[PDB]
Parts: sequence; C-alpha cells; structure tokens
Amino acid sequence: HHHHAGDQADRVADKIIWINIQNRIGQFERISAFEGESLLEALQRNKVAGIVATCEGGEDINTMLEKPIDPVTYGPFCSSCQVVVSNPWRNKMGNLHYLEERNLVRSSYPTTENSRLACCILVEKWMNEMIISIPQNPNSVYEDNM
Amino acid sequence: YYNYFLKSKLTLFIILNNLNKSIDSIDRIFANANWLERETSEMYGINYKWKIDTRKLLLDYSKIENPMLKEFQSEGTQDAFYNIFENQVVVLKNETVEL
Amino acid sequence: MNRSIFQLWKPESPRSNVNSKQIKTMNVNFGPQHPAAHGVLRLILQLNGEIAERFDPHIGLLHR
Amino acid sequence: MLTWISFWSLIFWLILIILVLKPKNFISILFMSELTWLALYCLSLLFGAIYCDITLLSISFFILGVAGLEFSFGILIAILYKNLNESLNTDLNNNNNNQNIFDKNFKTPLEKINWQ
Amino acid sequence: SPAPPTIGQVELEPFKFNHERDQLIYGYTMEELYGKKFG
Amino acid sequence: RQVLQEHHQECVQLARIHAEETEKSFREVLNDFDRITAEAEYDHESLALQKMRDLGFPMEGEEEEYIEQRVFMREQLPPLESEFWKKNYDPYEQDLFHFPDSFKAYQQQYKRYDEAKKYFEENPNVEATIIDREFKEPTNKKPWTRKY
Amino acid sequence: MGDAVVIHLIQNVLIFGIIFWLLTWGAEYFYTVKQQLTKKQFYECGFKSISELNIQINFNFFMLAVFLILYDVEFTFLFPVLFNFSMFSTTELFLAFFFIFLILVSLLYDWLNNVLSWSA
Amino acid sequence: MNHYWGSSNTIPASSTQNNNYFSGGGNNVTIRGNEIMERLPSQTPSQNMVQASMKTLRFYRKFCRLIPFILRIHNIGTKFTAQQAMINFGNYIRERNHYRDPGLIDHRIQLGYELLYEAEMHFSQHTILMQYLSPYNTPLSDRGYSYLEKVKYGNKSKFLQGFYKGNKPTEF
Amino acid sequence: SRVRSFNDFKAAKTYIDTLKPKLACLYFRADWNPLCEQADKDFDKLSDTHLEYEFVKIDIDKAPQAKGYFAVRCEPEFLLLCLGQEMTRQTGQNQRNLEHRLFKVQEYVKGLNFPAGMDTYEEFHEQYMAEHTQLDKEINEWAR
Amino acid sequence: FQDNQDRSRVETNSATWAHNLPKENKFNTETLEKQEVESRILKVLSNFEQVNLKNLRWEQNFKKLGLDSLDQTALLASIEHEFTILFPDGVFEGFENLEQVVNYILKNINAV
Amino acid sequence: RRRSVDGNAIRQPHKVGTYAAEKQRLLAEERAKFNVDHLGRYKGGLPVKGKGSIRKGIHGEGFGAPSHAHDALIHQIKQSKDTMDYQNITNEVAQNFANH
Amino acid sequence: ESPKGEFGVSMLSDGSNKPYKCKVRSPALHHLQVLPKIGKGHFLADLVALVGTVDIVFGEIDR
Ligand code: FES
Repeated sequence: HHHHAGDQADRVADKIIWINIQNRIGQFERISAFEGESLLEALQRNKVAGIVATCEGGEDINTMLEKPIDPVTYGPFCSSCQVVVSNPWRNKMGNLHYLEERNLVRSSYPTTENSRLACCILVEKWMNEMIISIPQNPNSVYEDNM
Repeated sequence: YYNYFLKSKLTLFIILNNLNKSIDSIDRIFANANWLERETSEMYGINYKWKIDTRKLLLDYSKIENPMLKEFQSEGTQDAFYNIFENQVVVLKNETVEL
Repeated sequence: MNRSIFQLWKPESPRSNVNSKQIKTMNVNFGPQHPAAHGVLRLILQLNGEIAERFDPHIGLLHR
Repeated sequence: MLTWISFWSLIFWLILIILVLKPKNFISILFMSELTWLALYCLSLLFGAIYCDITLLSISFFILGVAGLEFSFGILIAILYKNLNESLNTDLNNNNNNQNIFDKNFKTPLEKINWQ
Repeated sequence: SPAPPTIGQVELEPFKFNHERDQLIYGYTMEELYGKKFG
Repeated sequence: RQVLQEHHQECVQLARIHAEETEKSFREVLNDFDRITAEAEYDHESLALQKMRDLGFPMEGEEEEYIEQRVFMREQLPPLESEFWKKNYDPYEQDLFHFPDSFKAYQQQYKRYDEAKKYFEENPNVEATIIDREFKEPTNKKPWTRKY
Repeated sequence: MGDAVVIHLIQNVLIFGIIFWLLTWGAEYFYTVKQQLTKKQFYECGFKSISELNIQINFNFFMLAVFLILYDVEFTFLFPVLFNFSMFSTTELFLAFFFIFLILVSLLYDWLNNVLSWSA
Repeated sequence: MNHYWGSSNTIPASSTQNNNYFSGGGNNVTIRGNEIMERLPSQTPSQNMVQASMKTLRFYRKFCRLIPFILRIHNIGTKFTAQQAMINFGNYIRERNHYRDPGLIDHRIQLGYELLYEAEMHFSQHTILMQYLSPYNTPLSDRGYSYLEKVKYGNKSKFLQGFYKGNKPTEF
Repeated sequence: SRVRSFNDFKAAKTYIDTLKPKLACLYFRADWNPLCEQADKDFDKLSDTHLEYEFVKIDIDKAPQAKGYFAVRCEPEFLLLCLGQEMTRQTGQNQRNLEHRLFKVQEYVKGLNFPAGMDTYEEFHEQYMAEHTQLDKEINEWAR
Repeated sequence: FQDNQDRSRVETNSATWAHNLPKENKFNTETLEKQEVESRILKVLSNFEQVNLKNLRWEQNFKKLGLDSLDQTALLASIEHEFTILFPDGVFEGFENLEQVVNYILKNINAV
Repeated sequence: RRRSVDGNAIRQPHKVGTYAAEKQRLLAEERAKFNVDHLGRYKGGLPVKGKGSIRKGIHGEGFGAPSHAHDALIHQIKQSKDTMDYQNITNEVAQNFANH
Repeated sequence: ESPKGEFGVSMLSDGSNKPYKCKVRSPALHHLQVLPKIGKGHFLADLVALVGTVDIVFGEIDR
C-alpha cells in the first residue's frame, strides 16, 4: 500500500480482478474478485454455478493457499472445485502439487489437462482478465443434495 | 360470428389492398381460427401474421401454389403419373383434355 | 379415494432431463388406409404408452 | 456322464461364477439371478430325492417365493434406472478405462480447453 | 375511494371443486345455501 | 438524477411492503409464524400441492376424474398487440461489450448486418436471376467414369 | 406330466408341420411374383415408416407385473393346502385364514395407494 | 422451448441416459425431433430487407444441415451428392433472389420450412422431393446420360435447336 | 530404405504380403489434392533416413482397389502399420509431424514384447474381418 | 519413499483396445492437426468446382474465392458434416477466411 | 489500462448509427425487464411474496436469486412463449450436439 | 341444420350465371379442429371412440 498521510482512499474498482468463466449452461459470465482470495471464495461470493464445492475449501490449517505449500499439508478434501484454466493462466500457474494431482486423478467426471482446484487457486495480480471454465462437478454423498 | 347472448350474426369484412395480403391472425383469440386460417392461407395466400401454426392444411405435398385464386386455371400445372423408370409416382406437366 | 394428481401429470422443466419425455416417442400414424381413420386422414399422433400425447392431423388427402 | 449330485453342485458353482463373467448389465444380472435361483431349486429337489426329507422338498415353494421377491425388486430397480440418467451397461457409468469394452470413450463436454 | 372487495382468480370459474366450494361456502351449509339435493 | 429517483421509488415500494407487514394483528402474526413452521416441514410434494391448489387443480380422485376441465380445457389468454408491435425479435443474450475479445467472437456478427444494409441500400431493385436449362456434360464425370 | 410318449408326439407334430410345409411349397409353385420397390418395406398404412428398430414403449404396467408375480407366488403357496383340504385341522384352518387375510391386505394396500392404475 | 426446433425434442442416446453418465445431449439439428411438430408459428414480421436476408440465410443453412439425412433416408443419394444437392438448392434459391417484399419472403420461408419438415417427417414421396434437389442443367447421376442433342446440335444456337425439335406434336 | 511404388493393387498387395515388414509406411496419393507432390517428395526424402520402416507408394487413381482396402478417407495419406496391424495414420502433409510419428511408432514397437509364435504378419483386412465377425455379424443377424 | 514425482495410480490407466499406440493422457483431448484440417478443407473445396484449390490462400475472402452465402454457408455446412461438429451461430456468421475456419476447427477438442 | 466506474476497463463504444449500438440498447432494455445487471446478474429489489429469494425491481421482476445468473434460455422462453424463428445455434446447443 | 350441425354456404355472385365465390362452412371441419383438444388424456381405445363420436365426415372437411 505505502499510503501516506492525508491521501484519499483507493477505489476498489482499481483492484477488481476480472474472470471470464464458461458456466455449465454454456454461459459467458464475468466475475470480479479481490487480490488474495481463493477462486472458490470468489465463486461463492459471486454465486457462480457448476461448482459443487463439497469440501468448502478443505482444511483450514496449512491449506494449499499458503505459499510455499507446507510438506505436512493434507491437500484438497473433495473433487468438486474443478475449474479448467486458459492456456496463459494455466501456464502461469505451473504444475499441480503431488496431492493436487492425486486428488484430481480420482474424479468421477472426466478432467482436462488444464484442470485445477478452485480452492487451491489463489488470486494473483497476474490473473487479471483470466479465462476459466466450470464443467459440472460431480455430486458424491446423500448430503450433497441437501 | 354468431353471438348467442344477443342471438345475432355479425360479418366483419376487411378490405385488403397491400400486395403482400398480410393481416393479423385471430387464432390466438378464437381456437377454431387455427385450422380456418391455415386453410385460408393455403387457398388464398392471406398471410396470418403471428399465427399459432403456419403448417399446410389441404394442399398436396411438395406443391407450392394457391389454387383458390383468380389467376389459377381449373386444371393446374402439375399432374402425377407412375414412373416405371423410377418404380414410383413422379410428377410432370399437366396436359389436360379441353371441352 | 386418495389424491393421485402426481400419478397423472408430468410437465417438462427447462433443461431438466428428468422432467422431459424420457422415452422414445412412438411416432405412429393413423394413416389413410386404416379401418378407423375414415380413409382420408393421416392423424400423426405422438402416443406415449398407447396414450396420445400430441396430435397433428394431416388432412386434405381427399381434397378435390 | 457325471453323477447327478456332482453335476448339480458344479452347475451351481459355474452359474455363480458366470454371473460375474458376462458384461455388467442389470437385466442380464437379473436373468442370471433367476437362473441361479432355479438351479438352487433343482438342487434342493435332487437332494430331497436323495435323502427323502420332507423339509428339503418344502424349500421349492419358499425358494420360488424368494426368487419372485428378488425378481420383482430387480425389475423395480431396473425401472428406476431411467430417471437416474444411468445406462443399463454399468461400465459406461465409470470413467475408469477397461479393455473389455471396444468403444468406450468419454470426453469433457466443452468446446475449446484453451481460449486464445 | 374504498378498497374493492377481493375477487379470487380461482373464483369466476365455471365449476367449483370441493376446495373452491368450501372457500365460497364459508359460514353456511350446503343445504343452507343450495338446498337439499334428492336422489 | 435517474438513480436518485429510482432509489426514492424503491424506498416508497419498500415502505408500502413494510406497512403491509407492520400492520398485522396478533392472529395474523401467529398465522405467519405457523406458516413459516409448516414451510420448514413441507416437502417438495407439499409445495407442489400448494401451488396446484393455488392453480385450481383437483384435490381428490373424484375431482381428478374430470381434471381435464381445469388443467387442460382452460384456454390460454391471447397475447398483447403491444408485444405484437415489437422492435426486435432476436433471442436474448448477454451484452459482450466488456467481455474478453475471445468471448466477443461468439456474439452476433453485427458487421454482417451493416454490410447487408449497405448492399440492400445499393441494390433496391434487382433483375431476376435466370438459371440456364441448357444441356451440358457433367462437371464430375465420376458418376459416368467410375470403374469400381 | 409328460413322457417319451409326449416326446414322440412332439416329433410327429414336427412331421405334420413338415407335411404342411410341403403343401405350402406345392401351393407356391403356382404363383409368380415380381419384385417391387416397396414390396419388402414395412406396411404403415401407405407411407414409409419413420423408424426401423427404435420402437420403444412407456411400460406403464411395471407395478402390475410385479404384483402379478407376487400374487402368482401366493397362489402357488396356497395351492398345496387346498390340494389336500380333506384332512384340514385347526392349525391348518388358522394358517389358511392368515394367508387369505395377508393376500387381501396386500391387495387392499395396493389399491389404497392407487398403484393399480396407469401413470404418466 | 416448446417447439419442433426446441432443444428438448431430441431422442435420448440410451434408453435411460440422454447422452452419457457424465453429461446430457442429443442430435436434433441434423436429424428429426423426438416428437411431431404440433404447431408451426408464423415467422416474426421483419421490417428490414437485412432481417429478411438473415432469415433466408438461416433457412438455407438449416436446409443444408439436413441434406445428408434427407438424402440418406430417401435412398436418393445416388441421384446427386450432398454437396451437389446443396449446390442445386442454392441455384434454385438464387432463381428467386429477385424478391423484395419482406412479407412475401417471410411467407415463402414459412412454406419452405413446412415443406422441409414434411420431408423430415417422410410424409412426401422421394420421387417428388427430387424435383427441388435435382440438378438444374445436368443429367441425374443415378442414371446414364445421352449426349445426342449436344452432338447433333453441336454449336447450334438456341433458336436453331428449338426450331429443329418442334414446339408441339407433329401429328396433331 | 527407398520408396517402392506400385500402380497395381494386386502387385502392391503381393509385394507387401511377401516381405512381411515389421513396420510399413504406405504413402497413398491421389491427384485430387494439389499438395500431393510435396507429400511425394517428403515420402521419398524420409524413406532414406528411416530404414526401420518399408516405404510403399501407391497412387489411388491408378489403384482404385487400394482405397477400398486401406479405407483411405482422403489423400495424400501416410499409413503406419505394425506387422500388418494399423498403428497410426497421417491425414495431411507434414514432414515434421510424419517424422515425429515415425519415431514414436518405432519406439512403441521396440518397447513391446510380443509372445513367441504370435509375432507373425497378418493382412490389413484381418482385423476388420475379425471385428465384423465378433460385433457386426451378430448385430446383422439379430436385426435382418 | 513416497516419491512425489510418481503421481501414477490405478485410476491413471490409459490403455484401450481401440488405439494401437497408447494414448498420452487418460483424457482423450486430442486436437486435429493443421495438416489434417487442411487436407479435409481441400477435399471440401474440391467438392465445389467453382474454386481453384492449387493457388488457395487460406486468409482470402470467400467472395474473392468466388463464394457467396449460397456457397460459403454451403462450404461451412460441408465442413461441419465432415468434422461432425456444429459451429455456433456467431462463429458460422463470422467466419471470414479459410485460415480462420481452420484455426477454429483446430481449437475444438470435440472435432472428429 | 484506465477503468471506468465499473470494474471493466474503459472501452470505446460502437458507432452512433451502428446496428450494434441499437442492439446494445435493446439488450439493456430487455435486461431491465427481467431485473438483470449490466453484467447480466439478477440483482436485488423489493422482496416478493411467494417468490423465494427473488425480489421485485423497478422496471420488472427477476427470475432468480439476488446477484444470480440470468439464463438466456429462460429469458427466451419467457419472452417468446412458443415462437421459434430459427433453431438458434447457441453454445449450449453446440455442446449438446458435441455430446451426442 | 343438417344432422351433423349447421352446414352453411356463403355465395357471392358478381351477376354472372356462375357465383364469383362459394365457400362451404361444414361443421365436420369444426369437429375435426377440436378433436385434439378433446383427445388429450385419452387412451387409444378412447381416442377411437371419440373419433367415432366426433361425427366428422371426411368429404365435408376436404371439400
Ligand atoms: S474444496 Fe474440494 S476440491 Fe477444492
């Protein structure tokens, strides 16, 4: 920030991160997110559809959002925050962790080569105008429809 | 139309002069007007705009004409015979016998 | 008797595969050469379980 | 050829094995279950003939009722498969690859993975 | 102007079912309103 | 100014709704609480039955014997001539004015509209196109030059 | 309930069917048929059928079939008791009455749920 | 939507599944619908020739998308290829390109859509539907061609060729 | 190796069947595609660098039966068959893609461990015939 | 040792009786090559005899090639039939050149 | 790039005589009918009895929850009760065709 | 009042020996237009019975 004395507050619009997403109805919808928020958090705030979000971000301690990822982290807890990122965004993201790959591999619905966990995705300034798609994630248990 | 409340008969006559012969459709108002307007369009070419159904009613399949018109002759133009070269019914020009 | 409305109605919801007609529609036709079709009607009737669902009467087969 | 008891036991065991051998279709499973129940009834009749026991022969009616209950439950379950959006061939409901299916192929229902 | 009395959309129907008949017939009886029906 | 007027109108409407709510008696409040409690335990079938009752559907087998008189025989209301006198009739879609240019390619090609408008303005009256019936050899002799 | 005599009778029935087939061949020997475009096509009151194998039904009698199977099982169970009713006892009468009451209760419950009618 | 072109009027791929255990879908753009077309609402009034042209192009594309199924179902693929049928239909449409009345264009489009649906429903005979899809000036590819006129009337002008044939019967 | 060209379907089939090549690269060409000359030059050039696969060149125009046997949907095509069994195909003309596919095919063929006696050459139609007998024949009998 | 570099498991099996050469990934996201796309487009263009395929510049206009909507939409429909893929209405109306059409076809993973 | 009041950056509008501009105005007007935000999100309004989370706006009534997604298919069905000018090729329709 | 209902003829004559126009309003056409509205919900046998009870003569409808 480095805000000085007497300076006026900054408009949140200057910190608005744009995500163009293909929703399960095949709809191009634009979501706005704040820096540092998880993709799952942004989707929940914007009420995006298609993401079951069974684990609601998984564990709260030593989460995958922390940088660097701790070796004692438990990784994702469900397979519902599946989002396919664009080629530039996925290239900038990098390679999925070992636990991320292990969890994404054991998914009932088919996955894509650019599939990443929304709860494991962190908002970076590089992700402005980021393109994502949200194929319909699976439903697991009897309480998933509750 | 017939009004049972007044027990009378009314006849609305609409004059059409546009070359397109397009008029509004009362099918969405009166239920019987669907088939009636379909037959009217199929026979005279009165285009019922915003009609419930524009499907053909009585005209022969694969035939595009308005026989109920002052221009159309009695015999028409197309007559169907049996094409042995096709082993089925084909359609050719109508060569009719005249009185 | 008891209420059986649900056992008689089946509406279709937007993009709801369950609410759609989840069966191959038997698009049988009461064509011209049928004993009960009166000879000059082709009543294309979408029938579901021997119960007519939709009607499209091809008429004009005897238009003279 | 083989003695009747040995033939019946071997047939029961082979039918139990073949119940898993064929592909995973619910209707085929129900038919195999009916065949197995009939084979069990036949085995019970043969045993009652061998030992001359009234209780052994009494099983056929109970076996028939149990088989009918199972068949009705299976028919009801198969009828429910239509609304569950699950194919009768259960192998098409799993994304795990298998060499038994000649034409299995599943892809994500999207147009372009990388947009520009 | 005074508020108009409520007019039901279920009302103004050519026929009344059991529920509509109960709704309209509140405060009275079937024989009290339409008379006794004989067989 | 339009935003302020809309806010004022929304405030007026909210005040009307609240006054409709705030002027309830003890019996009305108890009935509302009981309705909330019943809605907490009313199944989806119960909600569907409530909607059908609001729609005048039959509530018993005897009434269902002539159910078609209510659900089916009820003809739909005719549409409005204002709806008939419309401006555009294209399918509804999201305005891809600020969306990414890759997604902007999926919108309706308005450039074709302007080009066709220019073409039609330039071509108000056009002579009939005559497709010649003159006999000619086939362009693809394969139907007559195929050996196998 | 059948024997080798019945087997030989089935064989003789097959022989009679073969004789009928010979008669059919002899009758067909006096006819000549010319192949037509729709000669071997489906007869659908004068038009080409819009389906070949996709002929599926709604199957609205599934509950009826299941109840029929259950009732057949119950009737088969009741049959042995009535087959030798001459030696009926108090316990036998009680069991028969219980079975009859159970069948009646099942039928009433099936009717009580309106499950005996076709559904959309 | 509740229309013959609606998305929900698609035959399920499986007896219990629409498309697959992971997603739904069906084919109705290039094939027939699940149920019959109960109603065919009239086209919305287009006040602009641009809108009329857009509607005409949409109708042409829709007809082209079903040309394969139309040819395959009628066993008339031997008469001309799918591309050949498309070219013949394009020539036929170009024959009526002189139209300038939006109402007439809408009526013609509605009639053509109805005729195509009738063809899609196989209500019309194949030998009659071949009239629209036949080549304009070339022999049918399902039968041999004779160049007797091209050889005898070699380089002969149209007037001379017509004079040599005769416009009426020569006996009466 | 070198590209061996055959304009007779029977001659090409006999030549292919006699050699029993472990890896066969069939360059099927037709005059319809204007880019066939570049494909022919690429096939001739790449025939030398990779002797592991026998390069057989057939012109579909002069050998109509070749298109039916090879199920060539379009031309020019490069069909890579392993021991007579279809392994891969290249539908367009691309030297880099063809070379990468050839290298991948060679690596995959080397990596396999065929059981003794079951590593014999088979005709290209054997797989289609077996598939028809296993799946198509039963469906056809059940239907018509 | 739990080697994080080994993400392989039983669910990762990608062997099929259909493809002789094993597929790269379990997801069959195989896009068509530009060469195959060009060959199919060349065949489709050869279907309409009014254009010369030998000197085809893929970025040129369909009208310059000699195609109106009667030909351009017909060519697009033929390409769709060959590729068994349906272009969204915006894509069909906005396709300007053969190069753009080829790019759009290559981008689709559902193409076959 | 500099951004306007909204979160999207400033972009030059279409021409004055543009059919694109006319279509944008018509789309905004139709969005006002179903209570759709400028980004296409069902916004808030006055709560409506028996409509769940759906509220009532000023120029219309919404078809979904506050800040929801306005489905194009729902709007098309609601506006045109049964009118199908053409089998419009939408992304969902293309996806269904691809699934088939 | 024909047995099937009101059968009407609307004749407009321009003074010549032949009427300028002659439309026929057959009640059979009206009965045919309402059968689908009456046929909804009925089985196949009920549909056949209703077709019999609709009193529709195909010649009157076809004209
Ligand atoms: S919340 Fe479970 S996958 Fe992210």
